[PDB]
Amino acid sequence: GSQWQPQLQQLRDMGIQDDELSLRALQATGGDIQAALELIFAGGAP
Repeated sequence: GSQWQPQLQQLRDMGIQDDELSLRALQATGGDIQAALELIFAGGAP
């Protein structure tokens, strides 16, 4: 995941406006969306 923007777009596809949120969940995961929704779900880390 480079810049995580394709990943942003992965959520921007679903209608997620929380880019500020997502980018951080992305940084936390390393560049995964499916894992990001879990980081987001927990709100910090598993």
